[PDB]
Amino acid sequence: TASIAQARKLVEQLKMEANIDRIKVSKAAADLMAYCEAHAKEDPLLTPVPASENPFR
Amino acid sequence: DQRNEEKAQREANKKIEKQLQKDKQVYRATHRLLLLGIFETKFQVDKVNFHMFDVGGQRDERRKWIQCFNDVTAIIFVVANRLQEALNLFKSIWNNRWLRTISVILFLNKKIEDYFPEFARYTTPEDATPEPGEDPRVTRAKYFIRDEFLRISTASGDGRHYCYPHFTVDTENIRRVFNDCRDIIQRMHLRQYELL
Amino acid sequence: QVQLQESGGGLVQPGGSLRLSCAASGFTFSNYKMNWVRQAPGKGLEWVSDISQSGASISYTGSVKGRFTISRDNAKNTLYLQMNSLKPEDTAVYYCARCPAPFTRDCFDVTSTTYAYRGQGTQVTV
Amino acid sequence: QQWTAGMGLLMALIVLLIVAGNVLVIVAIASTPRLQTLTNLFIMSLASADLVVGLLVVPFGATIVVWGRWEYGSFFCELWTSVDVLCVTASVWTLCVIALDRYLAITSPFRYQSLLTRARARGLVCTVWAISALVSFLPILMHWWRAESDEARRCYNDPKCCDFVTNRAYAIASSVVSFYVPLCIMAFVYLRVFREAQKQVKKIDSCERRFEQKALKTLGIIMGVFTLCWLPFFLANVVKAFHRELVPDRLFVAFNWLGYANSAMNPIIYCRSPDFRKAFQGLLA
Amino acid sequence: ELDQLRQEAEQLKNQIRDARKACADATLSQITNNIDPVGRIQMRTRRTLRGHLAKIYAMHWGTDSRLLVSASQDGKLIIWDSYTTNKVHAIPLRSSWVMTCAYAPSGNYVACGGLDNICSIYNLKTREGNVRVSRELAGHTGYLSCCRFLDDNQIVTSSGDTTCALWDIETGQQTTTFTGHTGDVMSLSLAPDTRLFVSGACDASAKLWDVREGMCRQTFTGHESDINAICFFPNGNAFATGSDDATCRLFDLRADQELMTYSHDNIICGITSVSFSKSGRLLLAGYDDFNCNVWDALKADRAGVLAGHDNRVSCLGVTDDGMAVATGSWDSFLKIWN
Ligand SMILES: CC(C)NC[C@H](O)c1ccc(O)c(O)c1
Repeated sequence: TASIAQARKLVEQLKMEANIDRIKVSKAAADLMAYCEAHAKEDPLLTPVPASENPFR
Repeated sequence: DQRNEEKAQREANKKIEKQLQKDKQVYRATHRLLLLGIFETKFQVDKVNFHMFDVGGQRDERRKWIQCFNDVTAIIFVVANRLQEALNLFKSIWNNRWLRTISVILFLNKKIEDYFPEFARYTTPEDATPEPGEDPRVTRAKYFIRDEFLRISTASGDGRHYCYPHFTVDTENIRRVFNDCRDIIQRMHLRQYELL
Repeated sequence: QVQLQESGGGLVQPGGSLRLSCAASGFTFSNYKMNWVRQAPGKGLEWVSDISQSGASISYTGSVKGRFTISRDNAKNTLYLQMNSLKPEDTAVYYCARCPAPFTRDCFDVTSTTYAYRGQGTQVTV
Repeated sequence: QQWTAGMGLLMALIVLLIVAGNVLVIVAIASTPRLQTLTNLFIMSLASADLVVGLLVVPFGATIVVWGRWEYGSFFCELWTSVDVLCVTASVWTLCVIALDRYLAITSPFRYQSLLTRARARGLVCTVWAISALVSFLPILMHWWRAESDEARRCYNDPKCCDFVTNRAYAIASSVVSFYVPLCIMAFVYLRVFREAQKQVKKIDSCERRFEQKALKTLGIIMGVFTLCWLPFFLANVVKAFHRELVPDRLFVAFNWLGYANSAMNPIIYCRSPDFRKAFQGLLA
Repeated sequence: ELDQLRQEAEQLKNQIRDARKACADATLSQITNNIDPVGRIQMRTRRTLRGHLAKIYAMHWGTDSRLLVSASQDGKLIIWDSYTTNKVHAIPLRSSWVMTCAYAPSGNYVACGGLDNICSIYNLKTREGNVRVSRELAGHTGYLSCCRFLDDNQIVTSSGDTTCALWDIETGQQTTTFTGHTGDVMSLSLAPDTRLFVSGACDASAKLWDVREGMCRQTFTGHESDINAICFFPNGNAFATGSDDATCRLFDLRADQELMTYSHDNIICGITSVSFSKSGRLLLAGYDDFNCNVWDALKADRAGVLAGHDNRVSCLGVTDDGMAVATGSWDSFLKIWN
């Protein structure tokens, strides 16, 4: 009967995940997008910087 | 100022590189063997250092940890229904993307037709080394099993790796591992120099 | 999510036949090698058969060669095991199992007791 | 006539082949960390020696081939001869060493990696250059390399002749230390390497035949090109020392050019293994 | 009993699948189409770090973006000065079969582990100058695939026994065992706030864990093969997961769903390691293809490729200041790209 106990654990976990205040992916997308734009000006791998600023020149 | 920091770091680097260069002569000199069927076993045969890994601490699943044994000279594979499992494991190793360059030293220890019906039609393939007094049905079985593993080993790899089957006295068995490793290493070099 | 659902099990009179199918979803079935796994009661998991990604080569447990056959219809994401002339010895839960990575030859941990890419299986009795 | 122009173009090709071949080998080894190993130490040295033939020997040999005059001071053919003997000797002894590296790798597979340490590999590759210097720069520039005959002495003393006029002792001592010994060693090695390759093939066949030629072809090329390119020349060196008026000057020289061509061939004999092939495509792409 | 319970589980799974569908509004593949692409970002190797004698499985940058630790199967952890290439430390391992490592953000400790089923934590800062193991966090029942420090006294490890655990380093004990999964756990990424972390596994799923409780807050699926690597998007609301199916997938924790796939018809190689740039705009993923693709995290454009390796690329990560990308490989070199 170990498999019942294992299935039970899965069922309890699924119930806990069913009860999530999920948001529309469009909002999530907009926020990840906004983060990227806000920090776009800082990140050197996106916006390479002068040798005088880049420690690995 | 920072010039002293740089001097000190360079000196530290030199101490480290020199120690790694010493360690390098042990690392490259000591051969690694993976054993299937972590407990490290160290041994030496004719002044050649080897160590073997009995990886008995990793449960049933092998997908990710055998993958870390890519630099192993050889996988020591020990066999003995259960045979099909051994053949399937052998086959998956043999054909594994990361273990496709590693030779296998195979030790065959200990009704076959009910698991391998094709055995019934099997003929000991001429070349055999039965013990005197050994029962021919056992001899037949041993070579059959040996051949099923070789059928897998000769199916692919294009000479990159070879199977070295043996039957099974620890002294003799370790002697065989040494000799098989010797052949494994020579074959790797012969292929590097395009002589095999 | 990876899903494998076996169907078509049941009790089949010895000497008879049963067609066991596996409905696959989530993964791109056509990129994977597939197998069948068998658990006879009281035993661990045995490999039964192996069909290549393209439905080309097929390998079988020697104990079932010529008695069980397999196929796959990639267009339907469905794997099949046709069991003919069944013996009491073939009583088992049959499971559909997928080889871990797409585009490969190796099938590690198929028949592992916790292998993740396996269905629930069906009980086949004889 | 246009034939002179013809030889000039052919000569441009050989210097370019030697230089391009050896530059790719040196650059690939130096640029690709994967190739920076013990075996390729010797290959880089070979390429270096062969590159020297390509840069310091061939374009000068070319003046003799194209118009026929050593239009330089007599010093320069003293140095040119020294450079040529040095780099040819180094090339051949490096080939000897590569054979020895392979010898150990196959002969004693569990010791090779501990026996040939980087310090020893450096000592060995440096030894090749030291051997070469002492059988080239020393006897040529201290002038132990006197011409043996009176006519041979008229030449060399003549700044525009600058032919290969040796004494008799040198031609043998030189040919043996720089060429016949390497043939003996490479032949020793490759006979044993070939035999080990045959043993491995037989051991493989005893299994696979139920489910010699590669080693021979490759060793055939290694000993074949080396022996073919340099042997005609070294046999001729012995002749120039003994019964000098036998081999025509044009044949002696043709053999020497055949021998220099070994430096065009070496980049495609001891290299082109999967790692060199990859490194070259990397550099070329 | 079992059948009734398994049917309940399926009903719950379906309710969740529908709950996710309910939120399947326009996604990044529709939203970011009007955003200028990152273009083709080339990076060059700025530094090559030589010295490992064996394949490098893992690395981790400290917070100063200068000290980099890398682990390899030659028995050493090498701490490199990424700006000068000088080695700072070359720490011996109890066992060479090391799959992971971590660098305490503080630089005080370094962690590693593998087939010993022990996370080994070393004191980097010690009066003797001798780096030694301070603690052997024994207790896993399988190999350690990944470890990451939360603090000097706390580490989260992932292992082959399908669990993750939060360890109290000083007492040498698991305090929280995070159970779940079916297959091996392969990768950790701590959220920036170290309250959350995400753990990838060989179930083709990833779980969001509350590090303070043995609770899975969310299970993310969409993968078809084992997950080898996870990194959080740098705001903690999303993460990218690399897997054997060659598709890196971006997931969002509030959306509870996959947002984007990073794949290409020509890639049949698995992803072995993933990381994000500081802005979260560039997603880097190392492959069995012996290279690393730099994906436009918002558009899934491929942009540039880092391809200085001959062997499998693994051991990928990015500096905290966003200045550089380091990759390791099975060729035993680290390369720092920018
Ligand atoms: C100087 C020209 C004619 N080349 C001589 C030839 O390359 C040579 C090489 C090595 C020797 O030991 C040698 O006697 C002669």
